[PDB]
Amino acid sequence: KINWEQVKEWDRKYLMRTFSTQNEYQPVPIESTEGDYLIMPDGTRLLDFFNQLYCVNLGQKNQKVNAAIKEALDRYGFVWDTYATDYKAKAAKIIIEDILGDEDWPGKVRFVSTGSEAVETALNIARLYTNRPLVVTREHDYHGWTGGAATVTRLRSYRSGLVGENSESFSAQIPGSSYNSAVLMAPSPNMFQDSDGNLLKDENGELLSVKYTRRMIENYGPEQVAAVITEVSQGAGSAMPPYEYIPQIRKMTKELGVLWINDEVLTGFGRTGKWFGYQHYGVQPDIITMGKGLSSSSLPAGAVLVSKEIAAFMDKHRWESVSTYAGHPVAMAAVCANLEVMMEENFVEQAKDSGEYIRSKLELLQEKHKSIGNFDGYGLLWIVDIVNAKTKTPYVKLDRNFTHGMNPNQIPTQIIMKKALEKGVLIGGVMPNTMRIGASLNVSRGDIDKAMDALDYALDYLESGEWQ
Amino acid sequence: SLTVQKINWEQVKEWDRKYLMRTFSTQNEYQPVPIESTEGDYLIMPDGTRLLDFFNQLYCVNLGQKNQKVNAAIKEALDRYGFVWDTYATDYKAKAAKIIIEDILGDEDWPGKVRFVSTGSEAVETALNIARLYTNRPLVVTREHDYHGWTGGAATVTRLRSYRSGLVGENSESFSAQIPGSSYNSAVLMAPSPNMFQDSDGNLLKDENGELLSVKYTRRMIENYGPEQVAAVITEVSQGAGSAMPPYEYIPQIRKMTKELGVLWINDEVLTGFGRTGKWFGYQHYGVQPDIITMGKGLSSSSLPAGAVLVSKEIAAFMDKHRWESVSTYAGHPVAMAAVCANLEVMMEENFVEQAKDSGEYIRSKLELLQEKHKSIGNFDGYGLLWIVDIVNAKTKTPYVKLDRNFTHGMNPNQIPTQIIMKKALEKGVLIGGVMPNTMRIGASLNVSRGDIDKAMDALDYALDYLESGEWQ
Amino acid sequence: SLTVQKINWEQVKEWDRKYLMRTFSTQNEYQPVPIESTEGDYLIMPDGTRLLDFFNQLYCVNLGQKNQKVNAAIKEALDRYGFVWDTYATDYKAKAAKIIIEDILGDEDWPGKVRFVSTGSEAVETALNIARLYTNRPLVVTREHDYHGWTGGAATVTRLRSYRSGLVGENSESFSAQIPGSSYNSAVLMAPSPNMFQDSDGNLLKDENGELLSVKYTRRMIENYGPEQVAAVITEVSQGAGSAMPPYEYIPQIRKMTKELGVLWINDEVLTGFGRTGKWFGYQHYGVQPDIITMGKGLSSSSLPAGAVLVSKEIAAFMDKHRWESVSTYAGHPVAMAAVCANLEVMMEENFVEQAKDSGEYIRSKLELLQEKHKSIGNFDGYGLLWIVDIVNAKTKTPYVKLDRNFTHGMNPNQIPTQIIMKKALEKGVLIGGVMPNTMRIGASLNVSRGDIDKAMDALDYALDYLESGEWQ
Amino acid sequence: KINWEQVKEWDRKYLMRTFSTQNEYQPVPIESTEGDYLIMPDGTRLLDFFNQLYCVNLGQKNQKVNAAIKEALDRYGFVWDTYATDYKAKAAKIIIEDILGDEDWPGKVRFVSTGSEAVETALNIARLYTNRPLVVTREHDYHGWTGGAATVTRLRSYRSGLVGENSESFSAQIPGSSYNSAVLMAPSPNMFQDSDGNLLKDENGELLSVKYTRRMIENYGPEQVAAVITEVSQGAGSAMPPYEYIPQIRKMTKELGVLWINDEVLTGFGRTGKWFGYQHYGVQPDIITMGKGLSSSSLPAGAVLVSKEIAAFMDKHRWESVSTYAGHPVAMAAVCANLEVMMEENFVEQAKDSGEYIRSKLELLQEKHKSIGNFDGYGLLWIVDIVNAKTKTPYVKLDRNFTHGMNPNQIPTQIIMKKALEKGVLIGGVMPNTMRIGASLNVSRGDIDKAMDALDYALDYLESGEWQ
Ligand SMILES: *Cc1c(COP(=O)(O)O)cnc(C)c1O
Ligand SMILES: *Cc1c(COP(=O)(O)O)cnc(C)c1O
Ligand SMILES: *Cc1c(COP(=O)(O)O)cnc(C)c1O
Ligand SMILES: *Cc1c(COP(=O)(O)O)cnc(C)c1O
Repeated sequence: KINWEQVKEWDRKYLMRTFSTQNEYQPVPIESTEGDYLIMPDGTRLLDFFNQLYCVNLGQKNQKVNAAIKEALDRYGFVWDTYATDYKAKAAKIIIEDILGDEDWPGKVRFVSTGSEAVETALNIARLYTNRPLVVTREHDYHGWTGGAATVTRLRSYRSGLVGENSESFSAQIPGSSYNSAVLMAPSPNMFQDSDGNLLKDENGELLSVKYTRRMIENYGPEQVAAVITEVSQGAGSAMPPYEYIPQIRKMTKELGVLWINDEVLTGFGRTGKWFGYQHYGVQPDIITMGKGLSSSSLPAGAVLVSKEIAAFMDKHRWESVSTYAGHPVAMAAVCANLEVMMEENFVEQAKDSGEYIRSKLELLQEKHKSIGNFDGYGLLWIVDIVNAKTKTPYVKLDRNFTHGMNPNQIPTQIIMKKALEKGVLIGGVMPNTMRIGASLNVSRGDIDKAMDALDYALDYLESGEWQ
Repeated sequence: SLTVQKINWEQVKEWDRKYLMRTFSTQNEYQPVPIESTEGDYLIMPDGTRLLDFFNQLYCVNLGQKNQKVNAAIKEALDRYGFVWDTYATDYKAKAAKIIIEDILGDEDWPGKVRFVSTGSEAVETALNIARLYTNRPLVVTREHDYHGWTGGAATVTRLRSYRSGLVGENSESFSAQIPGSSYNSAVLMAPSPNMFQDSDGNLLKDENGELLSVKYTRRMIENYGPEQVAAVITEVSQGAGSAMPPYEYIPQIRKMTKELGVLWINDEVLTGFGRTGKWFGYQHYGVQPDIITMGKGLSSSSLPAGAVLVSKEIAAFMDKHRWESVSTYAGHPVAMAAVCANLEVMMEENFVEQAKDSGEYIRSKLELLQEKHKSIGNFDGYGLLWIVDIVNAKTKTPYVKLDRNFTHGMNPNQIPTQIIMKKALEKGVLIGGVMPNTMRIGASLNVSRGDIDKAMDALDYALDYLESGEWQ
Repeated sequence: SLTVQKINWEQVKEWDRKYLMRTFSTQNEYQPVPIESTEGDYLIMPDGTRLLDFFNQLYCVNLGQKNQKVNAAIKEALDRYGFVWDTYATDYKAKAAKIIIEDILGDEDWPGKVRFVSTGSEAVETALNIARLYTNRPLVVTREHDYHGWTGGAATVTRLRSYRSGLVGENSESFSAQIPGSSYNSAVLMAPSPNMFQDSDGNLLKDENGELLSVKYTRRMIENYGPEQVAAVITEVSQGAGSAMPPYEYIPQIRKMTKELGVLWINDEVLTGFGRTGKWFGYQHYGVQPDIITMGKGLSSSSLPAGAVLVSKEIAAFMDKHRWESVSTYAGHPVAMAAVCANLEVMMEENFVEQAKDSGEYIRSKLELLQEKHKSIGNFDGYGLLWIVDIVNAKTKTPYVKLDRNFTHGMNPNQIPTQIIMKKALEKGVLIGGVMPNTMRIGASLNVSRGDIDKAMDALDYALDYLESGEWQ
Repeated sequence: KINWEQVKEWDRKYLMRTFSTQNEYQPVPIESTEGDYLIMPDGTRLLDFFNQLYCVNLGQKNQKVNAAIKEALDRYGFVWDTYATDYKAKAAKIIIEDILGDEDWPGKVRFVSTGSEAVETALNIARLYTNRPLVVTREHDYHGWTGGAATVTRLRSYRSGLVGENSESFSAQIPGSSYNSAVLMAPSPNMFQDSDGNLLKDENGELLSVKYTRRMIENYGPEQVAAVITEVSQGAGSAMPPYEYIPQIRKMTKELGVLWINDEVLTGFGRTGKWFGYQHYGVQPDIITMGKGLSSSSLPAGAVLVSKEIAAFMDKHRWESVSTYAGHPVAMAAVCANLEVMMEENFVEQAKDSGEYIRSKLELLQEKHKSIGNFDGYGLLWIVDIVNAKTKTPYVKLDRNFTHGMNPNQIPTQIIMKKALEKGVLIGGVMPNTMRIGASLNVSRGDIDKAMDALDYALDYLESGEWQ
């Protein structure tokens, strides 16, 4: 038995708030989860088409994963990274040999506890390998929240600052940590479009976003630029690049002698209907970062994978880095089980096929709803651009440069979410004009149908315009 | 089942060699140390070798290895979860916060609100962010030899040269490579270590008004840079990795100085927290209360990854008035919180703090005896299950390694006293030694037995015989 | 009776080689170029060789070399001074500020107060300090290829790769070194140059709303970083060292964008100031008024070292309410201020600004004729005595040096078209060329004669003949 | 005919204020100068025992210097640093061959226009030569005001910030420029003494301030520290180090492989009764910076002098640095004439002898005035430590960490200055509890007597409490 009234009391009183003021806050108790559902203490079932934070890839509370964790708990315990375990070694082997066995780039893995820690590690390694300070990121990128990872996060609304309650006159950024001269922000891949929706290219066929990135690196000196960090689909920032963007970035970093880090924390492990997001583009990175679907959130884990060449350099030195929980044997047992289930049950193909189905459903919704400007994605990771049906332009002018100071009653994705909730479906987004949709890789056709029906309903309400 | 061999450890060793990034060792020198299972204060190797761990890993398995009540509690949580992120409420997350604030610190008035994260470094990142936002000021003051974590923000306040995630050579001190760009935008002042400013008679120096010179100089730095731009002073009451104990008055004087200057005091309890020092928290030895503490390690006794920051009522009331745009995927992970809950409940119910206090007194008496027969023990200090032992050359009474806490791991371990001691102790099936070259750093579980303490001290005895013989050099 | 000036010029050259630090040249490639005296647009060597200077040194001797009225005025001030620092008042310092505000800019309401310093870089340092203090915000936005000076603060906003006080190799672009540590703490964003987004015809790209793409992305960057932490955008209306002219619409769009975002606009007039462009200031071509300008060069026409910053009435009123703890020894130097006063008085009385406009129109007609005869001229643009000429391969109409304004001085000058032009024109006793590899940057005194313009254009004619006669390749 | 009332009106209206609010500001017009005197429009003569900013070493309006400037103006004009002149080359030769002819360290000079610019250049060269970023400065050092030079200025009251009018209700440091991680602040010399004034030395005889500086460099890594920058007597910061401090810094930097930059902008050119301040200490630096006495403020000039080995390194590269007015030939003619006069008329020995006389005068004042706690100095550069006689402690607690937000009616050096002005003498200090006395190197015994008499009168007043 649980006193949920007491839980709510303690949650209100003793926990720090995020995104909501204490004034406006209402706790949202979840007593248990299963598959694509969250279950409230009263038994209310919610179909979660956020997949929490696009991170419960295998499905909620997988029985084989949970059984694997229980077995680990018969032996461990805790040992730190200086000590070797079967679970930690096997996890690395599964990634390099089993998942990426068809590719030549992978060298060595370091496990840590979170995706932000993975990005911190990737940044440190890239800089040490090149012996150079600068890293290039893009407008709207999200790469985590800790001090180093945040420097490459250029998503205004997710930088751990403070904003006001329904007033945008009160932005307070973290003093001493609100900009960083060791990072250059390049344009979003989506920045250079003409009035007809056509892509701008230079006379050599290079996308203008890539050409501008090249020029920034030339100006600062390629000799001081360690790496370009990307997301193949911006996750929190909610965007899909032109197809040619990632291949051209791979080519340009090669030409300039700069590393390419692709952040796979969100796109990794089947999320996009391939093992990794980069694999849609016929290229290979120098470093990837991992989290979320690495363990499908069963326990906290993150990881960095570096190329053979980078691993060979690191192997020649003593690296003076310690993280207490890095390599935690029970977390690694969860990772092994998660990856074994994904492989054995062909979760990646399930994702590919289900994305193809989602594409079909969104096509039909776009024909019925003029507030849908476009949609794109793959696997279980979709964006839907929301516009005013009458003007065909976004409702929120600041768009991906908005802050959470905004009243949610002015925000289309918040209006959509609140309405879809009436049908027992959690669906919406994190940007104001852009849906961000994701479920478990093994989500059923019936649950996709139920989600799309709730979205159908929310879009009817949005287009009625009676919220205004 | 028909299986008689669940794990092929030869295969594990090859994978570990081939596929895992090294730390502290080059690939060429690396000798893997596989651990198949743990229990209490013991690690068990796949060949059955049992090692008594007087490092308690990283001074972080406070409850003991593989506590059966904690592991059962984790298994129970797995009937229900699953994963929800911090926007959702769970019983385990809310109860964890309540145990800290109401139960453990119910006698204190400063505590306000907790944010849970996954590691001690993430806790420190969070504390720094909050201190800077609350004060609207950028600078944080740390101390020489402090260790506060490894991630970009936490590392800015880490001034322990050998633990800043840089690269050093294999038995050569000539190839230091620090991470390029890592101090761009750092907003940090390094104040003196507490143990700076000693006289030849070993006493810590004070001014005419009795202010320690370490504190007086910290005050001068804050005045010089402008108190109006200094958010916080961050401390460890006992430097963990840095391996130092401050004079008794240092922590009280830092509380006084920060109050007088209008600056916050963050005490980093990631290592000293949860009974490590024979009180619930390290700061409680000093009769003062901080504005913010950071936690990890003993928070879950390493059962699952957890960290936390606890802020004062004043700070929590401020943060409550704003929308805080900060997200961490695993922050508040319900299964991790179930582990914290169980760890803390066992700790409370079985009086682990008093067990630590009592065993510390017993350790003190064993070290007294060791100092009487070993001139290589210059001095020792500590409390609960956290001890430093200053090692010196018995004939000169001066440390062997000149750079001391400013050493790097570029050094050959065959020249390092704490490495010599460790290597010899292992012959007795005991892991004991330290992080710094001239200083032992000793810890075990809070419920460690008297027999296990005796076993470890006998091993140290044997190791010191060998150091003092000078056969190693 | 005749007191001959005792100068051994071979000894001077020896001393210059041995005792003075080199810039732009290695010691081994360096040959000193002694100049004994100057007059009007001419440099005179010790042997009496005369050189017509169509660089006007650094586009900075606006009034002409060794103007008798200015020099008499300096000699007069030396009857009285001496030196006093800025806490003391003099007639010369107060008059210089009055001339700028009430006699030059009396037709505009923005000007408030001046601070005099000794150099253009010092003026930019001061402007950055004031913009940040007034707004209480850290970030300043500059543009790719801007040059704003060389001192630590001014260099942060200089994004001209080849002019940031680093080291490059001798005819090798593989060994170089930027100054370590110089960008720790820098609070600067680099926005696109005004010329960055062009089409095949040469038109600058605009969005459907009519906003230049360069401006659009500048605004996006400010939005992303938070307009609440952006103090200012700093610009040059014509990139001086960077050698570029904006589309007419850029500056009005920047003025509008800054007003809309609540950000200051600093226009750097150190090069374009004081008649250089055929108006008093470069910004005056664009129908707008800035919040702050920086001055140097033509401020005194290099007669003595002076720089200045002029801030708006609203900025001045804010600064006036506080005690500003800033001192510079030579700021307001009374004899340098005497030079400024006389330079400006001569410029006004003899209508040099009007003379410069007229001569620019003349130069325009001369360049038109050169372009019709020389296919190596792709385009040219300018005003007054500041001209850019885009140099291209005559057959392709595209530039020879691909890195263009991102080149370094590591390049061999026998590969740089502007170096080739300079070397050839020298045979005709004319100094003319550029700072960037594909772009001429032409300037003389505001009172340059038609005969000297004709002589310079003749030498260029000769130079371009040789460039497009495939012999240098 | 000059209209000085109109001058005062223009000065108030059109010039930015420093140290004073507009509201409290009273302009102080100076019509001419001569020797150690400033002359007001009404003929009032003021004996200047600040020597402006300790920078008019030769005396005001030296006729030989002014004649030399006039001669240069018959030839120039302006050429920038790429061209050679007799004046620029001769100035460098005078410094290296004539003044420093007895020393082996000097290599090459770069002339610039100000002391701050000299410091900027020195920092750049030290960092390029070593290929290292960090520079160590000391608490209370003043090394100039420009962005780079200001990073090593750790004098709280002189960092180009804003403070209030007789209040603490408004205070503001420059955003983005109020600290710098590429600089480490080491302790001031005399860091801590024991209660009897004994210097704290370790078992190797190393002073505490030096030992701690060494520890900082070890902690940050000597491989990343370019230089230690010092003033042998802190000028604005108003302090004299123990004799052994500078020698031990020279020794320590050599042992650690770190450069020593000694900032001679204020102590240079006879100020201390030697050609350079460092010459009191039997050591040679790697780099010095120069200004002030370099031209005795006749025209703006600064300079950096680097060692033979540093010069040999820079000579191998193309250095992409331009400063328009660096090497200005008329400024260089002034430097030449200034240094020639100093040499020919033995101004350095004049300074030394007058320093000895000043010492005897201050000894007599201390016998008579218990508000004089101590005094020290050399040549024409002195400090006098002022204390409340009845408590034996300084009146202003914050001491060298004060700000100009204080009311000047509470500041001992302000009270002294105001009373001394009744005798037509300008004398006082920069810091609240410390006199900073300087005059021209050729100041007469009669003027020293007049200044000391005015100080005696001022100290009677201070000790009377009547100001309080
Ligand atoms: C969520 C995320 C991170 C950070 O992961 P955490 O586990 O939340 O620290 C980093 N990068 C990307 C692309 C992400 O989506
Ligand atoms: C170990 C430690 C940390 C960092 O904790 P991790 O969980 O290793 O990130 C922070 N502070 C102190 C005092 C520590 O001992
Ligand atoms: C020359 C120049 C400066 C710097 O002036 P200095 O007197 O050389 O310090 C600054 N801004 C611009 C636009 C310049 O052309
Ligand atoms: C005055 C001074 C400077 C700066 O000189 P300016 O000419 O005022 O720029 C630098 N260092 C010291 C020690 C000084 O006294």
